[PDB]
Amino acid sequence: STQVCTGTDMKLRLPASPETHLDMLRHLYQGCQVVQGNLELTYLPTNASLSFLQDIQEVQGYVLIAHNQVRQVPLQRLRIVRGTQLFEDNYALAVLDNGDPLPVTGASPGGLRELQLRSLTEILKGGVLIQRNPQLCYQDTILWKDIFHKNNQLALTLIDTNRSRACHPCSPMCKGSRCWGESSEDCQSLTRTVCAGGCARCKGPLPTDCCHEQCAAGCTGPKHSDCLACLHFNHSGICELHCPALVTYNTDTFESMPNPEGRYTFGASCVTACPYNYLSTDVGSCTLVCPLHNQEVTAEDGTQKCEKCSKPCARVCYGLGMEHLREVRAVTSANIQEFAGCKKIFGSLAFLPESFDGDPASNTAPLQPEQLQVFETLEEITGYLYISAWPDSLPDLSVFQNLQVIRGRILHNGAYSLTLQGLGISWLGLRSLRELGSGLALIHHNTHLCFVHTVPWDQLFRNPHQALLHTANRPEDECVGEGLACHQLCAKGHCWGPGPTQCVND
Ligand SMILES: *[C@@H]1O[C@H](CO)[C@@H](O[C@@H]2O[C@H](CO)[C@@H](O)[C@H](O)[C@H]2NC(C)=O)[C@H](O)[C@H]1NC(C)=O
Ligand SMILES: *[C@@H]1O[C@H](CO)[C@@H](O)[C@H](O)[C@H]1NC(C)=O
Ligand SMILES: *[C@@H]1O[C@H](CO)[C@@H](O)[C@H](O)[C@H]1NC(C)=O
Repeated sequence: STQVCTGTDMKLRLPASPETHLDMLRHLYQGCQVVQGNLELTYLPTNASLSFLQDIQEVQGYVLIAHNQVRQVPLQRLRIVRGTQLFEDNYALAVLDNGDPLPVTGASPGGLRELQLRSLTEILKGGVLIQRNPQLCYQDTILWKDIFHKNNQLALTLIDTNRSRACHPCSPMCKGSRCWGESSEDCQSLTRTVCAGGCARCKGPLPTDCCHEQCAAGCTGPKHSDCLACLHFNHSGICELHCPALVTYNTDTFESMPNPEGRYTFGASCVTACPYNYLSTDVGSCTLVCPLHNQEVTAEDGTQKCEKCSKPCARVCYGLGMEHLREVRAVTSANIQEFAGCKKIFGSLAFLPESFDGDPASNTAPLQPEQLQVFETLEEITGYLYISAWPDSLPDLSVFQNLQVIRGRILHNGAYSLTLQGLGISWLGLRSLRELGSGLALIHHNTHLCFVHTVPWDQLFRNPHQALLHTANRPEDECVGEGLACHQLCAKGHCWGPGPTQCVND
């Protein structure tokens, strides 16, 4: 079971499916406490209920809140933003264009009114960017320097105050007129700028109130167990600079010996075993991508480790986002052949309009339906599969009929492992697909698409945060109306298409 979830990576990109965007976020963050990656709350309408964000305590990446009409984003328990990643490379926190502009009295103007990040006492790396927020107050009465960590090398700020309404003053309870909102419970609590000795964080003014060095954001007691957050690692209750290595060395021989107290690194914590879908490494870490020349090794049970493949190392098929294809945003005639005979692909596959439109300027001839037969041997994709264009002549995605797993170690917009949109396909035909390691599935605006409801999607997912988002595909009544359905021989009514070849799970 998990208290950890993953953020997204969409930046300011428009959600392709406004009708399911919120449902995605909800699935993504509900019950979540620690957000690996980034917390991006964008393009939300004024009627958006965001209560599912109430348990978020820390965000490993950055926090983006932009282009929303909603009036409040309940992040009252967000204690720390590590900023392992930054918006525009500088900000750990970015609040942009949240308000309609850039029968009045009736409808209360849309837009964020107050931040209310009353628990946010720590930004390890990165700055604060707040711009064009018409109904926003108090952002200027906050002592950001206190929030920024001492070692924060990017304690930069860019706060806009041009408001479009008048602000009521902070509650009388707030000491130096510093608050996140009008409430008496929004007084900014300082934990750095008001400390004794020279300690980074503290509970009060007294030298005894100082927090343990390994703490971050704050503390209740003076012990390294009274931290509100761990600056580096939570080791089963105590914050430490590093975890216990997996091996102990011999004093004279210096020969490895397993360590009963050994733990891998996963986010800001020391764990005994890496969680599902992650890779265990030589260096005792939990990662989605292996070391220099080290490569994946699938054990029977599924636990894929990373072994030394420094010197003797068999070549593999890298996909989009990896190695030379790291910046390529689509499969084209210029790279299609690189996948010939690839059983497994380390990276992702994405097909866009241009893929089949071809780019005459680069003399990259359009991709041909027959060229797609290159993936017929493909059984695994460690990344994601994105398809926003497909040849009308082809009725399904049978070229991927032997695709068994899509780990989703890398997600589109950091959220979706499988995306099918604007296509002309009549059915999926992904007959061998038995798993989506992580990420959500998005299938929408596929007019002639049936056999979506016939797929046992729940069987493919592996964690509580996954689900299928779908809308605007061929109506189920029309499919059934045309008499379409799983072949009589399909055991439990489950199939990926029309024929007998499309049935599922016995
Ligand atoms: C470090 O991790 C431990 C878990 O090992 C956290 O302790 C949990 O705290 C919550 C709320 O205080 C309790 O509901 C759990 O029962 C605790 N689990 C255990 C076994 O201790 C601890 O809060 C974490 N410390 C920090 C600062 O992140
Ligand atoms: C939110 O706005 C959309 C705009 O299309 C509307 O369809 C929907 O009913 C609204 N939801 C609520 C909570 O009223
Ligand atoms: C605030 O308003 C002033 C005057 O209207 C304008 O010059 C300035 O660019 C605005 N700040 C921002 C960055 O929105």
